[PDB]
Amino acid sequence: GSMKIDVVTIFPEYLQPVRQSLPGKAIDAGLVDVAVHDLRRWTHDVHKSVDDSPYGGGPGMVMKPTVWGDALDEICTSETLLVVPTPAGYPFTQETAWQWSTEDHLVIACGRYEGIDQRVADDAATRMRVREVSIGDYVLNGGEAAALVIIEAVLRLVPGVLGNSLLEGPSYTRPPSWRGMDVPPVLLSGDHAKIAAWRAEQSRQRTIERRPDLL
Amino acid sequence: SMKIDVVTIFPEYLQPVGLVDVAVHDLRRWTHDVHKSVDDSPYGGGPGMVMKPTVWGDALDEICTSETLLVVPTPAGYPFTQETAWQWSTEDHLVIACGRYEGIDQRVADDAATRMRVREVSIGDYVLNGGEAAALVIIEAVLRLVPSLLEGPSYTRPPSWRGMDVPPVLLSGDHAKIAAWRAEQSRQRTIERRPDLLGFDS
Ligand SMILES: N#Cc1c(-c2ccc3ccn(Cc4ccc(CN5CCOCC5)cc4)c3c2)n[nH]c1N
Ligand SMILES: N#Cc1c(-c2ccc3ccn(Cc4ccc(CN5CCOCC5)cc4)c3c2)n[nH]c1N
Repeated sequence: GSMKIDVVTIFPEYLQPVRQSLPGKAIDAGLVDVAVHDLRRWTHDVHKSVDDSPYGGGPGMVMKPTVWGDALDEICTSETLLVVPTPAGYPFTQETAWQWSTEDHLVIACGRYEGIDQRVADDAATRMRVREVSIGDYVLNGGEAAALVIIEAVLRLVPGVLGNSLLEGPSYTRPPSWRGMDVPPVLLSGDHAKIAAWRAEQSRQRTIERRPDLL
Repeated sequence: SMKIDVVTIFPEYLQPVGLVDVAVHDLRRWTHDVHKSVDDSPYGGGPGMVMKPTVWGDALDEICTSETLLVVPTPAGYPFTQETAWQWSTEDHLVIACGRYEGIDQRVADDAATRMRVREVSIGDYVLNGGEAAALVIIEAVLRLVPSLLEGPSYTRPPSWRGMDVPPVLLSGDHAKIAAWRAEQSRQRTIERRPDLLGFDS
């Protein structure tokens, strides 16, 4: 019904698409509020450091636990669901989105470099729900794009917020003939049992060809 | 070296973004009557509107060549994975067609598949409102590659924090023992979160 979302990142500008797809009606009606915070507001040094060399060697830097611990303490309560995009996470699916759609406070912690010191989430887990998730089997530069996906998948399940087993088959609209390609005639037959069956066969077929693992 | 064109009725979403340029094009600049919609009701009936192939056809005609790789995000596409990103990292020209509503008339990709290579892909098993978020993900996964197991936990300073210690092996400086500990963490994490990567059931 109602939901607050805090996003924490060192590139707040990458979250612009969210401000751009949120309807004013939902914000006015207080269905949703989305804040973005610059992690660097919680650094301790004049150089505004967020990253440091990894214990045990290895390429790339790791984000500092001290800075992240500062930010999460301020933003989180014991009622928060802390969401941490990560290339080593549990799969984010539609089931996940559905379950999170009923939460009242999401915090999304977007890391960069090789990620965030593990102690941050371990510590968080001793007093709030914490979920390490990945949005798909590919590698990104950080968690900001993942957050865009997660926020969208979830918010569109919250009634009136974004204004909206087998693979879906093909869709068709006007004109009935275009570049020598006619809309499949069954779709114009006015026989709605035949149409439903024809769509089901397309669906089964496409699913076999594209996602045989759903079977 | 690579060029990416994204075509969308929501160009303001793509807002933020040398050997590579990325152009965002407004599909509506191609409409035939400014007083008409890009979407219409679906043949056969159903919920939601479908995007007409007419406007899409004019846009892609202009923007594509026969060598163009045309990418269409769809919730019914082939899985987009790291293998896909690697394959696309060598292309010279990608055009990403972002749909909205219930999506694009199927004849667009079917007609395009007669003159160029078309790829219907999905970035995940979850539902979006249109192809634009997917295009961002796809662009990010592909560009970072232009010239097995899940990773375990990483740590940096301080060595103790809120009374949590860094795993002492990592302070040992024994490269072989550290490698071993990390493989162990990674296998453990993989079995727990993604058992399918090792051929088990989910
Ligand atoms: N959700 C989600 C994601 C993410 C994601 C999410 C969050 C962060 C924070 C930093 N990064 C970058 C990053 C990339 C790769 C690696 C590991 N490799 C690097 C080199 O050495 C070892 C192997 C680590 C860190 C992130 C990536 N990617 N793909 C998804 N589906
Ligand atoms: N990549 C990727 C994606 C997309 C994606 C990509 C492109 C477009 C263009 C429009 N949409 C919205 C859309 C949502 C749902 C449905 C199914 N419907 C069936 C009948 O009832 C309503 C629902 C169809 C269209 C898109 C979604 N979603 N998830 C991914 N991994």
